[PDB]
Amino acid sequence: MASRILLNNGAKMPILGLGTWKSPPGQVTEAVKVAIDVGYRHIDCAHVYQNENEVGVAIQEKLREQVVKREELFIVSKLWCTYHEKGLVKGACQKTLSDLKLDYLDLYLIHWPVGFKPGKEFFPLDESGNVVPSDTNILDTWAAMEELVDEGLVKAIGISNFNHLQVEMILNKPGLKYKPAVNQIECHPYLTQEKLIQYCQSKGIVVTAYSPLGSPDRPWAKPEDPSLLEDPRIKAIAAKHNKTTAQVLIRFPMQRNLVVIPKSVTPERIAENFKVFDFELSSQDMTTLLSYNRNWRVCALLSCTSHKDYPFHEEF
Ligand SMILES: NC(=O)c1ccc[n+]([C@@H]2O[C@H](COP(=O)([O-])OP(=O)(O)OC[C@H]3O[C@@H](n4cnc5c(N)ncnc54)[C@H](OP(=O)(O)O)[C@@H]3O)[C@@H](O)[C@H]2O)c1
Ligand SMILES: O=C(O)COc1cc(Cl)ccc1C(=O)NCc1cccc([N+](=O)[O-])c1
Repeated sequence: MASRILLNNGAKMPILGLGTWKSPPGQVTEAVKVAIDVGYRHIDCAHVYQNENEVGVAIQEKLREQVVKREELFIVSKLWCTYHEKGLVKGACQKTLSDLKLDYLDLYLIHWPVGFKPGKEFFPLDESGNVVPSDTNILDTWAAMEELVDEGLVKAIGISNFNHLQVEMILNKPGLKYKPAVNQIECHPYLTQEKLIQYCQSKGIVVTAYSPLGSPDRPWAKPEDPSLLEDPRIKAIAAKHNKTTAQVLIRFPMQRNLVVIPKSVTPERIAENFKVFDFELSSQDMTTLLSYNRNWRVCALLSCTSHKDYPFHEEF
């Protein structure tokens, strides 16, 4: 199976990348070094992950070591919610570039459709715990993202955690300059995203699946929560292929023509997770995994549910 997918800007995006949310700065440099050594060429980053400097250190080193050239890498980052105002977007992008020690990004995403009050805090809350919104809207933030392409800071722009009506808003914008190349969304057997994937793919937008292992390290996990990596039904599908459960969970979105971005900082797991181009899930396996859907979301904040642009009230 083809290692890259074609984007609307003519660039090719590797279908397997390394996630970096919750990769502590004291451990992520080594993770990225190892990932590049074992063949990862796509790295998913974000300013809010607070580790871009340490990602950038690893990239720089591997470039200087002659292991890879910049053109072979596909680096993604994301505009955080406190920077949706049109006047703040370029500075946010440039901070990410500076931290990553790069002169361009391959892809830059609006991280969430919701804008938050500008300031130092990533999640500005009022005294009663509601997020404080900003007076920003999706279309003006999009126009600011388009300027980043026109100035050469980023090669492609996209969105993340947008519902189909929010995607539609952008597509239907009068005077649109660039269509979104990607929508990065949560997707795994417990949240299979059939309707949103169908929508995006029909519109020429590539979908990236985040939290493909169910984000067991997410900081708001509850012990009763469903656990993909420990699901005995998925274990049994893995055993049949002499692969691990993680390997099955990464191959699954690949066979749906998705990009997938599993996270690890553990060197043996980083290597494990890349070894997914040597087997195929059967039709029955695919059907079985899709059948596990529960509409169960890792990533959703109760404190955001009143925001005008909260994405998850719509069915899709
Ligand atoms: N756009 C968005 O809003 C958004 C939201 C969430 C995630 N993302 C992106 O998607 C990436 C992936 O999602 P995620 O970080 O939520 O979680 P994930 O990739 O579903 O799961 C990562 C967890 O699985 C463990 N793990 C990794 N490989 C394993 C293996 N082979 N066997 C057993 N355990 C394994 C990791 O542990 P160790 O690391 O300790 O090895 C870590 O605890 C993120 O890092 C981020 O880049 C984007
Ligand atoms: O967002 C990610 O990539 C991963 O999740 C993170 C990461 C960090 Cl470093 C901190 C906090 C989160 C988190 O609560 N994300 C959920 C989220 C955020 C904003 C809005 C919403 N929302 O529901 O509108 C949800």
